[PDB]
Amino acid sequence: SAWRKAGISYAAYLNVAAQAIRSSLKTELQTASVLNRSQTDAFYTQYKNGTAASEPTPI
Amino acid sequence: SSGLKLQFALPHETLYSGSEVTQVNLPAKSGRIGVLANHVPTVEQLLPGVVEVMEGSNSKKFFISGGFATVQPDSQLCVTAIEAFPLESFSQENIKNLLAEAKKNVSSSDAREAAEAAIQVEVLENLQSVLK
Amino acid sequence: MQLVLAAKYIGAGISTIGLLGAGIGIAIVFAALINGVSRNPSIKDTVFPMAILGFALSEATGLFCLMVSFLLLF
Amino acid sequence: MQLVLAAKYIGAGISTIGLLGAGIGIAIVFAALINGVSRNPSIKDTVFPMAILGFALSEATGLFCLMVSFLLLF
Amino acid sequence: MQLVLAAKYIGAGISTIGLLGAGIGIAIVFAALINGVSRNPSIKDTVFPMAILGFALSEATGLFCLMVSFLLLFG
Amino acid sequence: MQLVLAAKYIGAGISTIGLLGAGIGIAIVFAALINGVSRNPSIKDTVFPMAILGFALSEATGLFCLMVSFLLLF
Amino acid sequence: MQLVLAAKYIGAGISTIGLLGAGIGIAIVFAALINGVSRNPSIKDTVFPMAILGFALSEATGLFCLMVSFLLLF
Amino acid sequence: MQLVLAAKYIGAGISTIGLLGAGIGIAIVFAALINGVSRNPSIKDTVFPMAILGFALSEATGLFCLMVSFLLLF
Amino acid sequence: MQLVLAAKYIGAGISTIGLLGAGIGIAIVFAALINGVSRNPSIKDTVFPMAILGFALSEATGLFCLMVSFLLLF
Amino acid sequence: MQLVLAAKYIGAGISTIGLLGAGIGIAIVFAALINGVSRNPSIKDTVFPMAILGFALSEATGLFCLMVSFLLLF
Amino acid sequence: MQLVLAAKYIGAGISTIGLLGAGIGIAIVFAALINGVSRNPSIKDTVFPMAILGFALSEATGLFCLMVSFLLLFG
Amino acid sequence: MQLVLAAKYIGAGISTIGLLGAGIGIAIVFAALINGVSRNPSIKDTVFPMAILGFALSEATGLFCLMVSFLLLF
Amino acid sequence: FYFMNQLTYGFLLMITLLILFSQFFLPMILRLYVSRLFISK
Amino acid sequence: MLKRFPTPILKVYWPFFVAGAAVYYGMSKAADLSSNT
Amino acid sequence: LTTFSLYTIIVLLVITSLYTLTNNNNKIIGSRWLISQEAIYDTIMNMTKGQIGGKNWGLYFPMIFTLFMFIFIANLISMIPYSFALSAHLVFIISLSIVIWLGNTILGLYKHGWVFFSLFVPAGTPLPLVPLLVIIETLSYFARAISLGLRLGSNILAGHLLMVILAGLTFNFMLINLFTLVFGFVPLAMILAIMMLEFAIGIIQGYVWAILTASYLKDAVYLH
Repeated sequence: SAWRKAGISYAAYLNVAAQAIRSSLKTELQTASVLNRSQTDAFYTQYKNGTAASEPTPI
Repeated sequence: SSGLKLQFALPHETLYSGSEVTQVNLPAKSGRIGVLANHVPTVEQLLPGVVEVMEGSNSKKFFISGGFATVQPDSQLCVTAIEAFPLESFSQENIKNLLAEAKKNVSSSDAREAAEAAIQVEVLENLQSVLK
Repeated sequence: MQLVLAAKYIGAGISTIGLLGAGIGIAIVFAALINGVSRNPSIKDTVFPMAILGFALSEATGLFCLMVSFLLLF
Repeated sequence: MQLVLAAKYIGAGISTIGLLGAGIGIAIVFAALINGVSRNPSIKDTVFPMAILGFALSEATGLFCLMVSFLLLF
Repeated sequence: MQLVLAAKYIGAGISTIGLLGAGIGIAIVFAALINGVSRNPSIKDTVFPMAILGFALSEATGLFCLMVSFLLLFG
Repeated sequence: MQLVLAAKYIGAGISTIGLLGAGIGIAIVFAALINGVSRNPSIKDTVFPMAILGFALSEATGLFCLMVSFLLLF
Repeated sequence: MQLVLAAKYIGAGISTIGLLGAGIGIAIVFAALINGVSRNPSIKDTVFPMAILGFALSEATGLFCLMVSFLLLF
Repeated sequence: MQLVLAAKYIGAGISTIGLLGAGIGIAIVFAALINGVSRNPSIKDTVFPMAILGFALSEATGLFCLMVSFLLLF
Repeated sequence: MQLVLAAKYIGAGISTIGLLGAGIGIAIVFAALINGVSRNPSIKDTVFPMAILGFALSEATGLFCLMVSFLLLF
Repeated sequence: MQLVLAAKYIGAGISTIGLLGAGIGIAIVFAALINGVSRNPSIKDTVFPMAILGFALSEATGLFCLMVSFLLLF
Repeated sequence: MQLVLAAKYIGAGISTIGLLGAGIGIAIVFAALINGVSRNPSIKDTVFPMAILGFALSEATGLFCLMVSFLLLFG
Repeated sequence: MQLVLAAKYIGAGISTIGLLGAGIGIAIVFAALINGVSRNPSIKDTVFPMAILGFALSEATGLFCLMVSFLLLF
Repeated sequence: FYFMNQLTYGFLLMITLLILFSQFFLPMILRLYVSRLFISK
Repeated sequence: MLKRFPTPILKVYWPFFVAGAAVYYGMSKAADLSSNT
Repeated sequence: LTTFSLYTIIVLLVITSLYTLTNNNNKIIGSRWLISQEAIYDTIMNMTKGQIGGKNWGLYFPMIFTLFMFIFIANLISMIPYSFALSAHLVFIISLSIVIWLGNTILGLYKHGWVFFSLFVPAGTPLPLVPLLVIIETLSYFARAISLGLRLGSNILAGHLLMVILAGLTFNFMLINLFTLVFGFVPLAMILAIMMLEFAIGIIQGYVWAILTASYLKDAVYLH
């Protein structure tokens, strides 16, 4: 569908498609690698040098 | 160059690093194009589809999760991928349908999230087409 | 009837021309069908009946012209 | 009177030329419809009714030509 | 008089073929409308009233050819 | 007074033949408008007056053919 | 009958133009075929019978023009 | 004399048929300008004058047809 | 018997208009062929046979029109 | 002399049709020029001249047709 | 004796219009050749002989109608 | 006598229409040339000689039409 | 044929419109421009 | 409101005016030549 | 006082009673009438920059404005079935085109002299191609001037007569049919459509005339 205006960017669209393949992958294919791909614990702070601190926004 | 070489790679592990190929299917935004030898340099977006790697051994298929199909004038086919469809073990109907039904509920949650949800449902239906 | 029959014959001959449009109709309907199916295999099943209806109606128009040309003959 | 009916038949035959428009019009309408439906199946439901309406209007122009030819036949 | 009416008839018949151009014009307008709505579903609401306008203009030209044929017939 | 009037009518018809090009032209200009605005939603205000102007040009072209027809009518 | 025969000949000559449209239509169908197979060589087998059917339907217009011309002549 | 004026009228009418191409031409010129502004909105100012130039040239063709028709008339 | 033979001359001359369609059909099949070969250098071995076959099918209409013109002449 | 001048006028009216082709041709040349310049602003300087010359003598073809019509008139 | 030559001239003149389609078809073949050469400079060796063959073949198609007009004139 | 000259003039006028195809063809040749040089400027040097060659070939077809019209006149 | 009191009168009409526009409402539009310009400052 | 701020009325509009005058001289003689009354 | 002259008096009566006869709020707004012409005034003023701009676009602005006003007003009240619009002759529209061209060249000949002849050769077209281009360019200069005048007047004539011709048909239809209903309102429906077209076309053709006369002014002042 629309991922530029309706979505965010091609990167987000591709990441959602990859998460689609990984999460919908069959049981025997599931391993530690796909768990790490699913795992995401980044925090977006966006340091307020002037202003606009995002305060550890979750990934 | 002699035939075509395919650099099909996945971030967990590369699939092909220039292996000689008899013919490549590249389901793209416009449509799949068969590149097998020489051809012209091209840049193109790989829509989620079955990138079947036809070879003299067998015509093994792979459903891509997305990428870019680009061609170099030296008969080079650089296909960058993320997640493949190994043979047919990738097929799992129940969880695909479960994700499609459970998350189409949030297909109208919030602009960007809603659009990404609809896109993921669409690629799940693409997998269902690959499910056979 | 001399002039009348002459005009009827030439009228049928000139009414024959609607087959041009009927043929172009069928032809580009099939051409677009070919392009679409070659660009997408799955959509072939759902685009085939639409093309069927399209050239069926084009041939119906051609048949209308054929009928009008025929009545000028008999 | 003989020339009157003769040219009446000639005029009907030459008025039937307008069906070329109806034919290649439904042609190009269905070609665009095939292209659009093959582009993405989602738009098919929205695009089909107006394509059918356009077919109806093009063949309505063709039917206008046919009716005027009919007036030059009876 | 007979030849005058005969010429009126054939002139009307030849003038009728403006409906050919009217139909092709409306057809190409609808074809562009189809392509636009397929490529950009959002632009459909912006382009539809314009498409109705263009349809009306082309069919007006064709209908006016029809009235030219009518006035050749009855006048 | 007979043959001259007949040829006047025939010339009027074969000059009314001219509106075909005007209709096809206005329609294709507007079709280009459709495609351009569909690809680029932000260029509508820039391209709409241009396409309307091209419309007026082609319509005045067909109206010129129409006037050439009228001078052989009254 | 003499002028009737002359008009038969001229009307047959007029009616023989439909093969123009038949040939141009079958040729645009073939052009779409070859463009599609150039894009996707795998769809060639699927598009072969549909395109043959489209060719036959397009040439049906030329066949109808032939039978009209034959009726005009004999 | 009467046949001379009759053929003058029919020659003017059949001279009128050369301006459909002028209309189609100015139309496709404006259509290409719409397409180009769609692709390259910035280049519109540079590219516009050639549109009017081509319009003037095709209108010159159409009024050459007019000149033939009018000299055939008066 | 001069009028019937004159009209068959006229009809044979008219029958030679299908050359337009035959030539443009050969043209479009070869044009799409050359475009596909240039864009896909490795598709020639399978497009050339069907390209020639489509050319022959297109030329069928033209040769038939010339044959009927010849039989009208003789 | 009556029929001679009559058919001279008819032939001139038929001959002036070349401006249709001249206009269509110069317009397709302009359309390609605009498309290329919008797609390639840098090419404008080196694509202007032969385009200018080409549509110039494409108009010269219609001018030759107009001159044939002139000699038919005079 | 006059109507026969008159119709010979008429038939030849209405046959001459056949070369129109032949010429435009030759040139559209050539246009696609230009497009293919531009989109693939390395394909010229393969595309030139086939395009020349299509040229000469459409030219023969037009010239046969030209010969028909010539036999209408002088035969 | 005078009828022969009249038909000669009308045949030359009808033959003059043969230049339309030459114009449309030469113009489409330069149109593709413009598009190609706009795509890649490097191709212009290797296409210009054969481009003007095909140009002159279409012009030669048009000149054949004009020469047949002239030998009709003279 | 009849041209005396129309074409010369047409250019006189253009002159009158020229006066009543460029001397009256062009200064009016300009005056509101500069008026609000100095209103800000 | 109607405050008359001077603007070009005749200083630069002379060419079309003298063209009109040159038209006028001859523009009445054309009617005189083709009187047909 | 011919029909042309009395019509011309009616034109100026309407002209003054839109913007000259409001003149009371001492503001830029306060009457939607004022918003109307300044909208048109701004559309042509920015158009004057876009077409004539660079040295003297505002110098020649009023003529394009006055001509656009003249065509605009003459096309507004032209639909009523008894509109004897512009004497049904429209010969002055040709005359306006003739004088506009004739003034255009004198400005060109005054501002360029012999250089005005260099306009026929824009960029290339060498000596073998010089006579062909100067013939096309010079004949074109006559060509679009006469075409501009005839196209506007004829279509106004064409529009006015297609008012009457269709109207007579409606009179025939409403007199013959006894009890049915679909015989006269559909012809009335086309009358409603064909009148909107004639009103519409006059608006744009006035704009087209405004753009065209602007376009020829560029060629006179600027050589290309």
